[PDB]
Amino acid sequence: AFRDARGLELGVGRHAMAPATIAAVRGAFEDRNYPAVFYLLQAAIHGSEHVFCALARLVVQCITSYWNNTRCAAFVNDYSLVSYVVTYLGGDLPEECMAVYRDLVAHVEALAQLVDDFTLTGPELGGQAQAELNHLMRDPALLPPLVW
Amino acid sequence: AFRDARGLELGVGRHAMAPATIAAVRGAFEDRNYPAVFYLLQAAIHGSEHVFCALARLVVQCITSYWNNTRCAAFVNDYSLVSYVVTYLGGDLPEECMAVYRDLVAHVEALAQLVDDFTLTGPELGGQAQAELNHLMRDPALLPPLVWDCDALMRRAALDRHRDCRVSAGGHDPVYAAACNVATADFNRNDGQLLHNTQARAADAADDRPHRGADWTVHHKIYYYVMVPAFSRGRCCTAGVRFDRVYATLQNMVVPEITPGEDCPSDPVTDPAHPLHPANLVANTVNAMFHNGRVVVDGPAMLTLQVLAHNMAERTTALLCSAAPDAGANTASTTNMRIFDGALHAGILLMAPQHLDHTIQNGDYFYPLPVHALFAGADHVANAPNFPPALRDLSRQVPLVPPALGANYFSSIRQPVVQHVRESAAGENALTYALMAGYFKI
Amino acid sequence: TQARAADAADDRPHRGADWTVHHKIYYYVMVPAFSRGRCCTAGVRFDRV
Amino acid sequence: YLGRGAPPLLDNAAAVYLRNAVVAGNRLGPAQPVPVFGCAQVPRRAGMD
Amino acid sequence: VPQFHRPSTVTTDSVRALGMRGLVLATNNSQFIMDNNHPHPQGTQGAVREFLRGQAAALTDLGLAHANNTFTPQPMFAGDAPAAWLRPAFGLRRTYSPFVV
Amino acid sequence: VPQFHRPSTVTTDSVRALGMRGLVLATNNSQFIMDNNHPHPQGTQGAVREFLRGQAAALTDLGLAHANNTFTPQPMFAGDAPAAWLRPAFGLRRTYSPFVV
Amino acid sequence: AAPAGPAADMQQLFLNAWGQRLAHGRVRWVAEGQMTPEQFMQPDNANLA
Repeated sequence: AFRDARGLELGVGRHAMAPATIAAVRGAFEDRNYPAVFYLLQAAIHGSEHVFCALARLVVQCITSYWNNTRCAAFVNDYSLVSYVVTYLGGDLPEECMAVYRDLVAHVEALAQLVDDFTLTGPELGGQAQAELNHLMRDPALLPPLVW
Repeated sequence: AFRDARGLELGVGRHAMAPATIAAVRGAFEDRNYPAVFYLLQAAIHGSEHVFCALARLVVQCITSYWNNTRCAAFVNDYSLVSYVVTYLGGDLPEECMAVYRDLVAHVEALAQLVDDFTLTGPELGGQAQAELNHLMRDPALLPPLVWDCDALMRRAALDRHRDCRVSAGGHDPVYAAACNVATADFNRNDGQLLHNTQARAADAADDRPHRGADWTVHHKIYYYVMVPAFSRGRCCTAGVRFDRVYATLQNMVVPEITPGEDCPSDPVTDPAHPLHPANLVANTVNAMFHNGRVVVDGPAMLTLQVLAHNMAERTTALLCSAAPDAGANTASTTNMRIFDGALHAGILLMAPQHLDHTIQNGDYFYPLPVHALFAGADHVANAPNFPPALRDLSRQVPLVPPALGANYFSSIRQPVVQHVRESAAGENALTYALMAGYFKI
Repeated sequence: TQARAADAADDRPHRGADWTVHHKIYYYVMVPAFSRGRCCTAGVRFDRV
Repeated sequence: YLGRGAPPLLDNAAAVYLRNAVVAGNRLGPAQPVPVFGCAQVPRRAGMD
Repeated sequence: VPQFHRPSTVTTDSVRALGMRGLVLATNNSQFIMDNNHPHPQGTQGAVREFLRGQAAALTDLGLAHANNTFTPQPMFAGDAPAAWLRPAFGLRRTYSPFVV
Repeated sequence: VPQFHRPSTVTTDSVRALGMRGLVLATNNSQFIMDNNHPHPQGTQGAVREFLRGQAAALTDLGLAHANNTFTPQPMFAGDAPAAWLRPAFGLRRTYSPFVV
Repeated sequence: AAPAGPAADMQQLFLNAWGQRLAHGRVRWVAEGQMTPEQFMQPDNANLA
């Protein structure tokens, strides 16, 4: 209960997330029988430029079918694919589904600038930034759990 | 919060922007998969009436294709382009898409009536009327950050001598040119030649009189320095445009000849004679460029692009300008100190950072330039090659404006206006009043 | 993950240091919030895929 | 920082960066940095309320 | 005949004699190693200038290939009309669809 | 001729000579008792490696069976164009429907 | 600075001139922006004078 007040302490209006997206994404992780073709795809793209731009029409026809299906976002488990769908796949997808992907990537970028408002500018410390000695998620000491 | 309450002090109800029409504008500065075709036109029209009213069948088919996609406005970049769609494009856009454009021109004019409330009437001072000496945005000592003309310069050159008027142009004094041509252009000239291309018609060709009168510069100033930082929340800077390849793209055309017993191709998918049909999609064509951004254009509308031969232009030039404090504040204590303002000429403001599209190299079109501390890209300044690796630590924290366009102790808007944008909690309808009550002079 | 086949880099990492900051904040903050635990990672047998 | 007993951290780039940013311009911070054996001094306030 | 790997070859009459249907295809089928043995008389400066001047003449010929399909264009603005003292001048807000069967 | 109950039989040229229409059907009509009398020279390690190398060559032949139906593919990204000094390089965002009647 | 040369290569010529000078100390006016209005009154800044 104390940490949620701290979670509300930054929810003054730095960024909000739409409730239509949340009920779609909460479904998508709770989707039983999420079709295992997508799991087979996520191995096959590698999160790579050369594969995703080549297989771009298949990703559209899968998601548009899945958007006419259960009304949840697709490929939610991989961040790499989501940023690729935002930056490459244009007006093919119906944009009630696209507004979900807008409220994910912009939500991630708003999280990153929480740190920079809480750091004092100036000199490096050997050999890293002093904006980097505060937030663990910026350190290269960590790795992402799934690295392609 | 004190400034945001001040914005609510003028938020009695002079004018309000509709809340359903705000989200179309915020999405426009949030756009990824934002097609660079629109950016190419924003360099192509230049704000010329002759070019705009010629490309009207393209732009209406561009906006309708975009408004049916995003529920977000198009051509939000150039304010000259915004008002032209409001005035000289009628109701041939849909019923809802026009109402977004109705608000913005109303909201800019709504800010203009703040000044005439807060200025007392009375005689002039040497050498300008004293209803202008309160709000900095009406003074010609400022310049808009992106000026397509020499109108703001010529309103400035009439000002008296003992307040300084020196405006440098690439290390030269400005020289004008009426119009350019295909055989005239000569892009890489270094001299003080500037351009005046945007006219109503070619029969005018004037040099020393400004086109449309002095309030037209005020509407541009109110848009870029009040409206734009409120919506964009920092995040947007300007860019110089390589006119080498922008014209070299757009004149690539593939339109097949039509059987005389056949009608006009309308459907973009099933028609083989369609220009955006996949049989006519060849790399580095403009038919390839539209399909990159999901834009549906009719066949014979494509041949209207030939007007871009006549009204052409050249390089984005950096313009320092120098004025030392406006009248009524000139004292023997304060003569020597100057106020420098940066302003690009014929430039494009980038409305969103774009990195992950490797379908366009960084620097094929646009040379990004941070004019003012308001306009500094936190992303696309850092990732424009060549960038030193030790700076992308520090590039996010402070802006990287070069003092070839003015520094943050000399420029007329200092730094802490920019930080007030990022710490805003009152919403868009209160900030636009809040900045205007900041820009009044002391 | 290369923008074209002509790069083939080893000593050059691909896209800059902000890209790894985006991934970490997604998997460790966003992902456990939505799914309420309940996820796992899986070593994928690329043989049959 | 008057205490002198506890060991500092390793990097003198970082260990001095705190000591400048805590002492300056604190009221109780030492004026001249602490002597090797003796008691450090607190600067004389110009007036007392 | 233009040779796009040689900058001294490109002239306006060489570009204009090639059709815009085949102009793009000729560029897409050349080699991408620039020969420095054939310099343009203005270098890479005027060669880009020379190439732009060839395309603009070709597209006017492309409009003449569709001139049977398009209507005659009217002046866009006012101020340009022969009978101006008894009748005011109009411009056409070009929003229609020019097409001739 | 491949015999999928014998791991030493599968080669790339044996898989490629069988069509992908009949490749799946040949696997679905074999027995499922593996004969250990015929070991592959790399065992089950290289036999899976050998089987994957046969399918990829067959699907390129499957695209050649539909090569009359598909358009010529353009480069996906920028940075690959012959006339790169007078014209910028594009990529095609492959979203269209390649089909030839 | 006065605008020297063409502006098509202005900023790339800029950062190579100032690559050292940006990172030697802290920029004054930015760090005041993150000051609490009571912290700014304190002698922590030493830029009140």
